[PDB]
Amino acid sequence: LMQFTLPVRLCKEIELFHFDIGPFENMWPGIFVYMVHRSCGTSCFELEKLCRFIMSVKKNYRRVPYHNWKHAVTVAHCMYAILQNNHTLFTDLERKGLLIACLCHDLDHRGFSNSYLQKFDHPLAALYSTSTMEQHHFSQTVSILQLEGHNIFSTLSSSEYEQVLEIIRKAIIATDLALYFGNRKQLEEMYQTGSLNLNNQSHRDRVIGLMMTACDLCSVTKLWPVTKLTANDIYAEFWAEGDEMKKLGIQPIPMMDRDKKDEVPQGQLGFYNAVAIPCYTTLTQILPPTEPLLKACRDNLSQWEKVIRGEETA
Ligand SMILES: Cn1ncc(C(=O)N2CCOCC2)c1C(=O)Nc1ccn2cc(-c3ccccc3)nc2c1
Ligand SMILES: [Mg+2]
Ligand SMILES: [Zn+2]
Repeated sequence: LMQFTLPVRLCKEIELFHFDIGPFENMWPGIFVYMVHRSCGTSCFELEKLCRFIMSVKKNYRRVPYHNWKHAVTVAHCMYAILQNNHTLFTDLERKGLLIACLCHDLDHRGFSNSYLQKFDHPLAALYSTSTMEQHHFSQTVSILQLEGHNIFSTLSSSEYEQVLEIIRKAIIATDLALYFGNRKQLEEMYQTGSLNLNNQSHRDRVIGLMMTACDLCSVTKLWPVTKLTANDIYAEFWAEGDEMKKLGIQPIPMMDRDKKDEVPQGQLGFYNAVAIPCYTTLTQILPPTEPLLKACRDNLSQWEKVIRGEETA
């Protein structure tokens, strides 16, 4: 066999939840294959088909500040850390499906929200009335899988292929943050009444949904310098969208208005309190070994509070 290896520092640090994949774009495909080989197995995929698939996915991400190829591999790495620290809890098909779902989950993103596509009257909004971009990301995933020499699931039976594509579809749709609020509330009630049952497929779907949110938002779980610099890329996109809202004659929401730049630290505090902390809190309740995501999120909350008090500059 030809086994994938990483340099000593990457081999050690890739196992940490707060790993950053670095600025060398040409190393990310190898980092992804390494993670697939360790979390799934060296026999899960034909290396030639997987490599061809990876390079086609990369080509269908756009040169946008945040929703780019680096984001796809970063979200895949957070899923790798969750799977490796909870290895007894997931099925063979879920391992095969979830790293692929993460790599593909923002395919052909143009850096605009579902709200903007609706207000613009983009053709995608007519095709997909809810979770507009997320239905598009899944459609793009299916298109790539159906290219000649790209069927990475070719050894699966018809029924197994259908199951893994359903795992991928549900996981990608769950990254619509509008759906997260309802999903987390249901999981919180299920955990607190002790009704949560991982033998129940409808419950497994919700747990995978929350895992996808946790991976998608994982910038808030990095070390402070990574968290702060990633926020710059997020706002680059938000403020471009705000500009486009103003061109349509619509007042943008505060987070999309570049003239409100000085309110970002208080905006971050609001986001950590309303979304991030509850997300990682509920995930740690269901999957205790994901504790390091919540610890790092609480640490960054404390950093944004220091910025607000004028002890940190951003
Ligand atoms: C870090 N992080 N990681 C992922 C995401 C995220 O939400 N994504 C989904 C949309 O696609 C990008 C990722 C964020 C984030 O910063 N969210 C937010 C959420 C709400 N806000 C309100 C304000 C704000 C308010 C008033 C004035 C100025 C700013 N600023 C924010 C930032
Ligand atoms: Mg998305
Ligand atoms: Zn994303």
